[PDB]
Amino acid sequence: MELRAATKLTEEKYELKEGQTLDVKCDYTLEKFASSQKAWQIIRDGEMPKTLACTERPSKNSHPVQVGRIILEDYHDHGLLRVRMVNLQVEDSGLYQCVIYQPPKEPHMLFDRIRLVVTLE
Amino acid sequence: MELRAATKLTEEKYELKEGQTLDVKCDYTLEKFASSQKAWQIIRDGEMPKTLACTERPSKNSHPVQVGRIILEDYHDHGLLRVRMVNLQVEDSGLYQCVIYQPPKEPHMLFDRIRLVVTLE
Ligand SMILES: N[C@@H](CCC(=O)N[C@@H](CS)C(=O)NCC(=O)O)C(=O)O
Repeated sequence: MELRAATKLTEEKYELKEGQTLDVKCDYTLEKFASSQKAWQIIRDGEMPKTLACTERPSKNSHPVQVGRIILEDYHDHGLLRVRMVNLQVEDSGLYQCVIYQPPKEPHMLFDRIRLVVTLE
Repeated sequence: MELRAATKLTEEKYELKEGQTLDVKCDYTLEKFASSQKAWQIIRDGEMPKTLACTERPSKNSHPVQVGRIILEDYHDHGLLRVRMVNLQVEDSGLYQCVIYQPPKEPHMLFDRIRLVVTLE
């Protein structure tokens, strides 16, 4: 049986300097995802992500999640997941992505990645 | 910066009977991916894969890799990565995908997934 390569996930280069804060808006728009569990992860080689911060399950509006220098927030009203990394270190450089936990029997809607490049002043 | 969950990743619902052998062909086709490391993974919720079998890095042609009932083979000459799961069992049911280890700056190409469904005799 044949499995095609009919998909590509880009890496939107996002550059900032050390000390500065990362601000990303992950517009899932479809309220059909509001209650869905979402997370922010750093992508390791082989498409193996490591979860840095996730929302509760279900995900209730206006309940920011703080994990270290990470702030995750699910705004249902505008249907978007807002992610933030304060006081970026150069070591933070890497591939990141927002993720919406969705069931196996349904096609998955995927966010493109963020190639974070943190530089020195 | 704001992104959208703009790409679909579908699960090819595939049915097989216990005891059969799942034979899958993953067409990366481009010579550019011939020596890249590759793997067979089962996906868990949150887009978190569990690597069941991977090639060497680099991947050498016709160097069969076997782990358990899983047999992986990279056919450079065909631009295909072949995967086999011998004597299938009900527990083998799940969401699977071939993966090509790709560098961070390049858009990552992704193979269609397969929702394996193994049922009783
Ligand atoms: N984030 C993980 C990945 C497992 C997962 O999603 N874990 C936390 C997320 S920060 C959670 O309670 N999620 C449960 C669920 O969705 O299974 C860990 O570092 O333990």
